[PDB]
Amino acid sequence: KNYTDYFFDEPAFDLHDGGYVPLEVSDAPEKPLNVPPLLKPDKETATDVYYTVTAEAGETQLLPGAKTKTWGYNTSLLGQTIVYRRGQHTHVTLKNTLPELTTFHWHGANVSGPYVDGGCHAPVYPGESKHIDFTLEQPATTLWLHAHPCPSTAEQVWHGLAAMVIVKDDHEASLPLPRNYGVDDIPVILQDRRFHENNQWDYRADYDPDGVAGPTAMINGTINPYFDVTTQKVRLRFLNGANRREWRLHFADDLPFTQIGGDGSLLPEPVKFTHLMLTCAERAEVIVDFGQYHEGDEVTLYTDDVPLLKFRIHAFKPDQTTLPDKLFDVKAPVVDPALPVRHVVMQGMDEGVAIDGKKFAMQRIDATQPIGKAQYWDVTNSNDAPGMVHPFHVHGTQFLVLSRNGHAPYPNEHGFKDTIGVNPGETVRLLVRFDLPGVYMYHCHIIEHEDGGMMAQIETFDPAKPKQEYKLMDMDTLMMALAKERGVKPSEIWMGGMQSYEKMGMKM
Ligand SMILES: [Cl-]
Ligand SMILES: [Cl-]
Ligand SMILES: [Cu+2]
Ligand SMILES: [Cu+2]
Repeated sequence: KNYTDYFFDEPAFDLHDGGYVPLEVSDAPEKPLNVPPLLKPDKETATDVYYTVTAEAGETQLLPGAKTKTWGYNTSLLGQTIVYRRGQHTHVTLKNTLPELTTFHWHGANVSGPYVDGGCHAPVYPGESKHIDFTLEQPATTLWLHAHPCPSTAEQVWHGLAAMVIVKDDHEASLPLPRNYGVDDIPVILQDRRFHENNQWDYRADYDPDGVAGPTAMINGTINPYFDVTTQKVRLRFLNGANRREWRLHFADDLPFTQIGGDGSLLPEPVKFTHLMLTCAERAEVIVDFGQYHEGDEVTLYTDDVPLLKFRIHAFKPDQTTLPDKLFDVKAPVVDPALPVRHVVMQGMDEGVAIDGKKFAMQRIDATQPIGKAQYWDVTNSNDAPGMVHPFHVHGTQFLVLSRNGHAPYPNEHGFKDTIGVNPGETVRLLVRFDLPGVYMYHCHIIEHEDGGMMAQIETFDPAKPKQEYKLMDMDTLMMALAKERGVKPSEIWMGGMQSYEKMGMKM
């Protein structure tokens, strides 16, 4: 009924790592949580919407003293929240005003690959504009935008390129959920950073091939935030946007909250928690009820023993409303019995990370699957011992979770998901269908692992057609371009991920 324990295997948690960086409460003064504005469309009708999404360098006051140099989408850090709607024709102008190339990846959006998907093979160069057009046919959910060059995605997310994407549909608009964005429905983008001299970031100084975590939590680009509650119920859209950290979320007083949404859909039924764990790139939407609190009270959201976000309780209109027993009808696609069970094995830690025995190669296709055909994917984490949880992510689909070592999925995994935490020794079985042809990455979403090789890619295809040609990114193109952009020789260019490739004697 009420889940008081984190689901993942406790001995594998990040906090047992030899080089774990605990979070430390910053000295900085507490302040209102930043809620990113809603990106104003250029233009909108019932059928169409037009946006311009602009990657940009700038500065952001994060700590007392100097501004921290940051990157962002239509703002200096993170990004304004982008809203998309099932069935609506969407036109996005991607505009790079940074000094380096970037990529615009719509994490969890079921769009064509490899260009609209905006992964490794979709560079936008400084000064360039690219136009994309798509229509999403997927249920309401919380997705996100982040940068995806291969490598280094980790550098560009650390700089600050991430933004929440909200997907609306008609069914979700019929439900009795908080939805007044910025008042009772808010992003809780969870991140960490380490601040250095003059409050700057230095990804390189902090590089660790097993995952970069700093001591200072940063929620929606804010240090020591607090939220003014003016409603009995608040909807929190949790996003783990850290490069590696696991968030182990729970309130003072064990105040319960009820998860209503996962990565790719509403959950079929609400699930009540007191303690909720999220690995990288996972989303969880929860409803918190503040009815048992007096005006003037204060409630604190923690991760482990560390306070993250304070809820200040003001006067609120009482709210009767209960959630229905059924939020969402999961229609599971159908597996053709003549397909194999695909088996995908994540191996290694630190610099040794790999999938199915190999590190990612941007030019090499690792797998194929025909479109419109669901297949069972067995996904294994080989790590022994106590080891670690790797969050596995697949571009271009939302899957369903069928089993964890032959037993039931976790209670909040009965809806659609694009990212899944896999414990050491574990095999999760997934039901994976790709509606669109293209090239799509699959990988660990600990971002240093991804950059450091724990990545592969699948070509999805129409079996009624000849093989397609895709211009794939090559490493020489990337390093000439970054060399020109930084004003250096290709041989002095540094990128997060290189060290993992170099040390195992492997060619990026
Ligand atoms: Cl300040
Ligand atoms: Cl460099
Ligand atoms: Cu993705
Ligand atoms: Cu990993």
